[PDB]
Amino acid sequence: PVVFPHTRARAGGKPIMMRGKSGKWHWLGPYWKPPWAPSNKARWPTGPEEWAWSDPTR
Amino acid sequence: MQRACEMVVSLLRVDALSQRCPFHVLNVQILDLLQREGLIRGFKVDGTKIDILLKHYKGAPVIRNIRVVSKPSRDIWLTPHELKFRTRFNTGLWIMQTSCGVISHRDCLRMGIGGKMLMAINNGYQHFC
Amino acid sequence: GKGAVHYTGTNFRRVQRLDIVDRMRALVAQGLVDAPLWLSAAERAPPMELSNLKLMDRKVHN
Amino acid sequence: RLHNSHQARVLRRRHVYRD
Amino acid sequence: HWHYKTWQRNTAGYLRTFMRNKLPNNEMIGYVINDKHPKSIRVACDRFMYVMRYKKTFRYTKKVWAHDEESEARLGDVVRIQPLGYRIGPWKNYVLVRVLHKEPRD
Amino acid sequence: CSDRKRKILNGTEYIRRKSSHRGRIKRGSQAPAFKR
Amino acid sequence: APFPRGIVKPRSAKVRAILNLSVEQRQPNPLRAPRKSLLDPPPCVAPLEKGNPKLDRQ
Amino acid sequence: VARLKSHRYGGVVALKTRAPKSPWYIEAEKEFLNERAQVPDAYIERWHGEDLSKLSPALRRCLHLRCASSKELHSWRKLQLCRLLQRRPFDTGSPAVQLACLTEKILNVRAHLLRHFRDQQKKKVLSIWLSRRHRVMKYLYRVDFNLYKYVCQQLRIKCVRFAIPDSRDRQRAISPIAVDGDRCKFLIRQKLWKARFRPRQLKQVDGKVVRFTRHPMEQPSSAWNLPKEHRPSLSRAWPYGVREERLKGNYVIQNPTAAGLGYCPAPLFF
Amino acid sequence: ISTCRRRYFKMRKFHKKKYKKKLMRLKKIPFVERTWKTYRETRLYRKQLRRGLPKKGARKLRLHRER
Amino acid sequence: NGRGLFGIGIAFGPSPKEARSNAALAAIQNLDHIDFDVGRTLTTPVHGSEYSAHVKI
RNA sequence: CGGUACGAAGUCGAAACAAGGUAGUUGAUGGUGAACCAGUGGCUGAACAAAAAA
RNA sequence: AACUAGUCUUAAACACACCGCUCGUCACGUAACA
RNA sequence: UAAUACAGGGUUGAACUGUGGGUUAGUUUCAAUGCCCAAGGCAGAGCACUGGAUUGGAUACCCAGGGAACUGUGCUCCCAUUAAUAAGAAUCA
RNA sequence: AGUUCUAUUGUGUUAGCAUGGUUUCG
RNA sequence: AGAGGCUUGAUAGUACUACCGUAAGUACAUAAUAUACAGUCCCAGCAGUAGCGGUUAAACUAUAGAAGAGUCGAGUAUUAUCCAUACAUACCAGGCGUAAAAAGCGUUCAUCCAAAAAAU
RNA sequence: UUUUAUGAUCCCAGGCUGGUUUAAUAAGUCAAAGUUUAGCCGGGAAG
RNA sequence: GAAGUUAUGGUUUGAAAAAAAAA
Repeated sequence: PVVFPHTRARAGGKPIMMRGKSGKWHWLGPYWKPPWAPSNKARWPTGPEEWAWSDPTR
Repeated sequence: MQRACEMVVSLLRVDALSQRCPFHVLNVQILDLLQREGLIRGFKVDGTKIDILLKHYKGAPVIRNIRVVSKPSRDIWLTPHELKFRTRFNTGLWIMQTSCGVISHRDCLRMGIGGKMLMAINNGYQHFC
Repeated sequence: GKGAVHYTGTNFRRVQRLDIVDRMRALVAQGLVDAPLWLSAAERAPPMELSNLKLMDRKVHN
Repeated sequence: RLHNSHQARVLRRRHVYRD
Repeated sequence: HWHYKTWQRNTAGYLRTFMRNKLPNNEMIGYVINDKHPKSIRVACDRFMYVMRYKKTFRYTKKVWAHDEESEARLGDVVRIQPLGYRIGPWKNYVLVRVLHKEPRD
Repeated sequence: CSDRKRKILNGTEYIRRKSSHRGRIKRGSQAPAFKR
Repeated sequence: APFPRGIVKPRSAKVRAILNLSVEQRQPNPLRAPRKSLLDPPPCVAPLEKGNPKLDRQ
Repeated sequence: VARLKSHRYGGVVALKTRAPKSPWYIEAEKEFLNERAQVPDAYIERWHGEDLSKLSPALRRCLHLRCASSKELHSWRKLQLCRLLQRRPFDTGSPAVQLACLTEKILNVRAHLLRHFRDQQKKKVLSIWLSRRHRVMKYLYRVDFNLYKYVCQQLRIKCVRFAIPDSRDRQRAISPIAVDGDRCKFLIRQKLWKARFRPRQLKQVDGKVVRFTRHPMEQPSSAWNLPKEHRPSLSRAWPYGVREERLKGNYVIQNPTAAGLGYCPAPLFF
Repeated sequence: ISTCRRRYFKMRKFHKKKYKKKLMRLKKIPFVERTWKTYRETRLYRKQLRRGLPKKGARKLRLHRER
Repeated sequence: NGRGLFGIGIAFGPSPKEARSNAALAAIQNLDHIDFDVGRTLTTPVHGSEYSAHVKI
């Protein structure tokens, strides 16, 4: 199969932090990954350290 | 049409052996015309992408300029005696789409058929729209 | 307006590389320089096209 | 294909699905 | 109304838009936008004009009332209509010629 | 926006235009507010 | 880390240099502009010393 | 010159204020919240008899939906709708199942907003999901008309038709809000309120004059955008007579969510 | 825009606001009491001597002609 | 040289004459080869741009 | 009427440009012969000063 | 710890170069709009 | 920004699905402070104002006190209005 | 891209709590 | 001068239809004049944006200022009109970081375009 | 029930069309729109 | 005789009728 990729347009927009002295997120949070971002493997070349937890479930 | 206007960018690369462009049957036909005119060394079809192996001469590339005529938001058509005037005194390649296929402006002029002007390759500074 | 915003356009320069043989042939033909003694040897052993061979270097994942 | 109006889009459809 | 000059009428853009507009017997194609009234339909038809200044064609809609002897053209069906030369009643001015695409019913 | 923002900056609009934002000197809006 | 309640977006080069880690010029994008080379012509600037032009071959 | 000496306006200007909800509105909201809160007699996720037999009755009760959270109840309801409208056992992406799940999610978010009326981001999420459901309905209408009708019937939502492009007149336009209006009668319509249509001022019991920015919503009729029986006639309204379908009241209305002349669609959240 | 240019608009806006505040106190509304043509009016018609009709044709006027 | 070698030089000097001499020296150093055809005709029209400057051939 | 543009430079101060000698300016305000001042929230089209590691 | 001459860095709306540039009320005539 | 309750979004995988989208007014959910309205009302701090200084002089900068404003599903979007210089496709390993 | 589930939540609204500047009481 | 009108401070290539360096008003008569001079002095005045005039002006006024100089010519100049020369009305053929310009962030209708272009 | 942001409802101003040559590798139709003998049209009444 | 035929300027100030009800 030969199928083109889907658009990188997403609803809602981009994270906005409310102006003023509240510190509240008008939309989304600080961990949001934009669609136009490199791979996780590209961004984290080292990978998990030797002292990280293999299973992340709490 | 959008894919061809995109492939213009991939064709206008410099200091590159080969460059990739989006795939489309219209792109394949235009590439066939370009190779028959000896403007590219070759090309390869790989799924969603086409890899164009470009041709150079004395450092500079063979393709020195691309002028887009027919955009997806505006068609451009010409009668034979308008195509003759518009391509007057020019060694460039004006790609034409007709009922007989994607051909050169010289084939279109000899056939005397009405065509849609897509691109102009190495046409210097010669355009009207 | 702007300056170097014309990608795939006037940002790059598509000019030919003229080596010693080409430049000297042009100078001699136009008569701006008297034919040097080495020119015959250079012509009979033309320099290679280094840019084409340069374009053959490919990046490899480690 | 330039003018994809309602009528043009209705007339330009070879099949229900574009697989 | 718009008048094209003699030289303008020879250009490929003008000729092609004229060819698109014209049909035998001045027939037109459209889709039904009203089927409440008996033996009548309101049809929206695509019509194109070529603007010389910008060398491109834009599309507009022509909405007319036609006569449908039977009851076979529902809302959202693509139909071909032909002019009459006279106005039947206060509205109808065309006559249904054929149904091209039928929106599913029931 | 050039001449329009110039009028805003020099304050002609501040005087002559109603504002649902109100203020004690600006003209107010007595009708329900909507984006225009 | 501290919580400033938002970020700043200065436009001038001076304030950007003050408020950013570095404003070092990066390599030109190969898709936008050509690479800098030793053969590029130098800027056409008259040589001056303390405001006086040093233009004399002898 | 002869003129009457004029002076700055001396009088009382109405105070802009929110339109109070009518008793029918409040009762409908309470009915919707109660129905959402109702917990059926079933377990969570996909536990069944053999799975639950091994545990003790106390732990089985812990598993039961009565102890379950709102998310688990919502997932159970979506699973039931999927099992109703699915192509095959694990079909969750077919447009019918997508329509069912989007409707359920919209209802859940509407209940959550009625509770946490100060949660602003969920109103934006609700608008996004309304648009997505509208697109899914538009796709399914063309793809499979009979199944589209069946899904709308089963979900008790308005069966909007996309035979011809929608209109730019809000009195005629489709209303994704008005969809699923059977559940919520307050999400049906609303009177025009801009410029000449703004509500007029009223003197309250306290003795102050207040002007509502919106018209207090009246309970819509049960005959809203429904087929009607027509008597034979030949007039300006019917310059060629009346079809037998109009006479019998069997005709079809493609936009059952049309607000109608003098009415806007209901607000996203009130 | 820059701070230096902003000061001009600052001053003019402030003067407008101040002069309106000055009149805010009052309550009695003050009372305030053309053969020549404007340039836009003059630009509508052409004065060149055509065949007779002063302003009775498209060739006489400067309106957008459909052609 | 009027045959395919041409260049332009920009240079500074204490006086206009010395500035011109330095500019001529710079042009001589900057000479390059123009790709002409022995037939003495252009194959296409040519355009050159630099900000608001336009050259048409 | 209030405001506005041109010529003139007269009286009163010194508000901005340097940390302009109290950073500037902005939204809506309060106060003041004048430029302006004060609070509040924005921006930078602002400065000063500015960490080693237990 | 201070000053002059430098020399270096930063800022600048200064470049006749801080004895710079520069804001406004009031006063003063010619006008348009209102 | 601890736990808990109710809702998103993001990331990863499996399944489903099968051009089902990109942009968006005769559209409307949200949105600093101030102002209007309502609430409360003296933890702090704090316009106007008062009086203790400096200044030819200050209606300020400094000090003391201070009933305006500081928490709202209301009225509501003026702005140096919020993650930037609008959104999407293409060119790169 | 979308729907369902899956692991994770310095996101938004939430009854209450631990801690703390400040003021307060002796 | 067989004749007048305008210019007589710098600045504009004075276009362009056949010819496209393939020739003589070529030589003699036959060599030049004006950033020479005079009147006025931030006045009178001129001028097209820039600008000139400060008591020795190629910039104002004066051409017996000389049979003066440049152009057109029975005409020539000023004003006016414009699709007012590429003040590209920017499709050909302009812009929106900093110089005018991205809507406060968003959800959508209609239109527009994409993906089976041209043809069907 | 019929129109309507593809501008409905509803003011003021204007009849439309053609004209051969036409310099520049700007033309094989003068090239988005500039005309000049002309073309088409422009109620009724002795009641 | 028929069928198709982009509106422009004056800055513009979006819904207009019919029907229903009313007395």
